[PDB]
Amino acid sequence: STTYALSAAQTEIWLAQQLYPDSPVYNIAQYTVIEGVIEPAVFEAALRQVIDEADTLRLQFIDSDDGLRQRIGTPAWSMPVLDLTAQADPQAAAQAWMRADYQQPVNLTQGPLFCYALLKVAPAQWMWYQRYHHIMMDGYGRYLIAQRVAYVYSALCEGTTPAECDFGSILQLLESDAQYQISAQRAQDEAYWLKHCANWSEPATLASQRLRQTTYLAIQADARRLAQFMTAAMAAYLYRFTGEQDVVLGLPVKVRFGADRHIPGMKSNTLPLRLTMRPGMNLSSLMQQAAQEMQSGLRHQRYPSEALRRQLGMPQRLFGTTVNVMPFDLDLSFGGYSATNHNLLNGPAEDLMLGVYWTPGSHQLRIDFDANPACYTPEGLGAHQRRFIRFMQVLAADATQPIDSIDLLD
Repeated sequence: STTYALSAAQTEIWLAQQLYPDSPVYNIAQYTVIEGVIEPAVFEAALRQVIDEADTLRLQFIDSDDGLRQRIGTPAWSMPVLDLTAQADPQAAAQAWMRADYQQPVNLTQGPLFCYALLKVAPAQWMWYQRYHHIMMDGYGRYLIAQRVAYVYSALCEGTTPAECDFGSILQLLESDAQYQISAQRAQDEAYWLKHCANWSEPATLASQRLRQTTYLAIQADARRLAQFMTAAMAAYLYRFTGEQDVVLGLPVKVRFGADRHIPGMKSNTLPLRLTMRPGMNLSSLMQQAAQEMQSGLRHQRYPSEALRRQLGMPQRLFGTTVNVMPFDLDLSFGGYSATNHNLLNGPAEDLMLGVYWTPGSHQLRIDFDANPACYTPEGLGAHQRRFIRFMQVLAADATQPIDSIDLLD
């Protein structure tokens, strides 16, 4: 049958998993707590329909004489139904079962790349467990699969047939990438990114399993320009703390190649953003420089960052900090009962990841620091978060004030 090549990121994930077969670092996990009753047969039927709809769950990765390939197959899976109403601590028992699952390493060749389970923790409260592998799923695809599961289960439980899928097939992305691999546009993007990152520097970093610290706040001062402001603020903070005038940040971009719908499993492309800190620069100048730099690499955004890393002299990172500004995911409804999503495991740490979560029509922001434990301590991460948030509030208070004259308090 038709086999397809792995992306550079998928190849790196495969190689790192084979080098450390005992590490469950590539496992992505979450659970949906549903306040009500669930019919498990209908849920399994919906799970099976969406598995065939989000066919990235049907992907099989082989290592044949051709090389490391991927193809659409029929994966063998099961949906266990657990009852914890008789346990002394039902929620703790569900947490223990989920932790027993997502802490097991998974063999990529022939082993279940996803695991679906249902856990009854109360007479009117269930827990839908979802575990994937990083080689075929990200966070947004995870939420989209959960949402489609909720919709299809609700449709099947109240008789009506579910409306058509609004996902594209993963093979659309596979064919698009196969054509782009031999494109002249890819050669142009490669040349541009090798010229733009020519020589360069050490990534300005605060580097000194995953460490996660959350802070809530509201500030006196739109998603695109909130991302602009957060990028400029983190770059200025790195410049003020490390003393580096050339700061490189990672900015994930949803690559657009003509796909009408979203394809679960289609990863983002984290592009390096180079920002130069000249003396006497304010937040206005830094934000406009960031906008111009994002515009300069806009037509070249499809070149994968892993290829740019490997095609350079890197054994090992273009950037130490990535900035992710995204709204909160909408809460879900199963049949008619409420359900909230709760994260268990996400992608492994690339040094430091800054997540900025905002809600429409409100001033409140949520700031998440997801750091690599080998280069950050909890106390250091907390001090960095506090200092950065205070410095960012000072920035937002006056966009014309020079960054050099801002007090960096600890």
